[PDB]
Amino acid sequence: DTDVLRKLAEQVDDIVFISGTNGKTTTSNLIGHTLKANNIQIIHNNEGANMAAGITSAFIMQSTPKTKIAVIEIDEGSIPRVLKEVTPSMMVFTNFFRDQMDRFGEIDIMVNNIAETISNKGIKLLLNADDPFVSRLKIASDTIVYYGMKAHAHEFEQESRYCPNCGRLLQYDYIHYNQIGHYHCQCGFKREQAKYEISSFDVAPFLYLNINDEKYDMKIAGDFNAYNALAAYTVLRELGLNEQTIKNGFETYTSDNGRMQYFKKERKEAMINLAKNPAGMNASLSVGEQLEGEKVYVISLNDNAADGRDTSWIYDADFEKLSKQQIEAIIVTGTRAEELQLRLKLAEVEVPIIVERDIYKATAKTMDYKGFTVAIPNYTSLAPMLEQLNRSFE
Amino acid sequence: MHELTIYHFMSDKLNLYSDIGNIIALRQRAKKRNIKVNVVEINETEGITFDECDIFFIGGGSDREQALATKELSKIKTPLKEAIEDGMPGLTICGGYQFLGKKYITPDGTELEGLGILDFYTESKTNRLTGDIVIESDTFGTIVGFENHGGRTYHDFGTLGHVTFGYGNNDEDKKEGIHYKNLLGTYLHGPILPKNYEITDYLLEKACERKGIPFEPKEIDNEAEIQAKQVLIDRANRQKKSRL
Ligand SMILES: Nc1ncnc2c1ncn2[C@@H]1O[C@H](COP(=O)(O)OP(=O)(O)NP(=O)(O)O)[C@@H](O)[C@H]1O
Ligand SMILES: [Mg+2]
Ligand SMILES: [Zn+2]
Repeated sequence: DTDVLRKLAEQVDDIVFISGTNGKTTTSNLIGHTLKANNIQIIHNNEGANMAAGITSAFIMQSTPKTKIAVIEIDEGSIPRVLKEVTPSMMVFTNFFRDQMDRFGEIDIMVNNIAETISNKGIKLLLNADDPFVSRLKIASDTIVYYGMKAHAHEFEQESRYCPNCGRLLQYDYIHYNQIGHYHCQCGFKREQAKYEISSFDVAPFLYLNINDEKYDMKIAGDFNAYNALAAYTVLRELGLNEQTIKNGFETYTSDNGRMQYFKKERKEAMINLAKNPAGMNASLSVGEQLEGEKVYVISLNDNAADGRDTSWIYDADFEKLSKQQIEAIIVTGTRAEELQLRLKLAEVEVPIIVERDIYKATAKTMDYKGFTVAIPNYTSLAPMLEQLNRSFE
Repeated sequence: MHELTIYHFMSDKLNLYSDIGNIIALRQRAKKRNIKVNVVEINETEGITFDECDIFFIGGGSDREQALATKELSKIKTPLKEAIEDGMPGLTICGGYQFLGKKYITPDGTELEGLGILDFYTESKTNRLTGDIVIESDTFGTIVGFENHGGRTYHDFGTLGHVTFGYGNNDEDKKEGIHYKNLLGTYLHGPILPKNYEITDYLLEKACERKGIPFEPKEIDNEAEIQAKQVLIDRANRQKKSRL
């Protein structure tokens, strides 16, 4: 079966591996989504099964005569095992973050083992120039492509680092976050110039990227996802895709867990974002400020065991700020919809409140409005609300 | 417009029960009677005086924060008790209510000193009294809330009412909280005040007449409050019918 993978992979022209400690899945999804949005048959372990068996399984179940590109997310610790049977043409690495519970220098050791494993195989390596420990993999191929982010592209929501070439303390001209930044040892190991670079971006509420003098209007959020998008951008370009083809798929990709998850049908738009505590609610209530036009809210408050039976925390949330927004109506739902109605009355939020305790009906009701749906469930409300939203958007 | 002043004691340490919601309920009910409410947060008692106070409020903290709050409040035990004895309106929540009494006994038998304002005690047990609670009061109407406390409080004063669903102060009495003069105390969460507007209006009204300012209009719109109460009333009944 390890010979069957070897046999299956041989008939695939382009095999792209995605690895690193964080962001592999988002990166890999952006790549597979964008190719699929262009009618390119691909093998894609789109479920995150990034170990040898799951990679083997994807190849078995998805390979066809028309499958030109394999897009494979790989657990970094499985790189040696998979390389015995598959050699990729291209490999992108996102980052290498040492966790605080990791033992002494388990990172550089991991990166050496990876560099030794992939060494001298003609693999085109796509490296995060801003991560010193990804950039250390430059020693492992003669075909290196850098991506990175211009200094001051974004103000990220922020221990000490040692050079991976010579081991001396690293000097940084600028820090994006943690170890990600513009560094330069005295040994010569430095932050190299990037072939593809983000000059600036913002999150208002979704990523809006500026890559090599082109603008990408995303439908996912999260600071850190600019890097995953840029990594996916770099794969797609190196596969020969053009700005427009890449832009088409980047503009439609969305998350699927109910966290800043976007929806669209014709001109009607919605966004759903889980909030189950004062800080999560405040952030979900803020999203509407950054959306243009009238908004229609559906907010769900269940009080099941997993939610907690005490709903008093909604008084610690800043529902009063909704008065600064342009809102057609707020539908309150869940087993404790009436606490939400009463909370909003005391918030002096003077828009129509519709009490509809059935989460399904309350959520579908937002389709009756033309404004941007902002949908906010607490924990046990999420699955029914998300399911209705997928129903309503076809 | 008229003003009323709330002394909010130890708002920093005694912060476990979403006190702000009780503050909001008082601000909003008074605002519909054209009364502006100023809240004075009092976390240090040094020569504090009740001359300028219309209603006081003491929230609940953890066992450790309660004892430290009690130690700080004991610096004005006599100005406080004489204010209560003069009819000063007050609301106290969980620990802020329990430490009005003589002592609080933790589950392991540990004995914490209260203010001793009133002659009662509380003794905690590990198995908690938890759930929806529906109370029928002759002063506050139907009081509706959530309870979740290990403390069993034992006093021979008047209470917020009779418990038709839930426990109240302890396992046996089917009576909730304390009502002494204009001082209220309770174990209820929600917080208590937003749904239970007769309690909010009682305190505002007592402070209005003692100050000599009017409380008009007296009857206002309560639909949202009553709809929120009714959820718990209906569910309590269901739990009763489903226990046959
Ligand atoms: N570029 C990034 N930099 C730092 N953190 C990130 C980045 N991308 C994602 N993360 C965080 O990492 C978490 C996991 O993201 P994901 O895309 O699932 O990474 P992954 O590498 O696939 N994880 P795993 O398969 O468990 O090794 C996310 O919830 C983010 O909080
Ligand atoms: Mg993954
Ligand atoms: Zn160096």
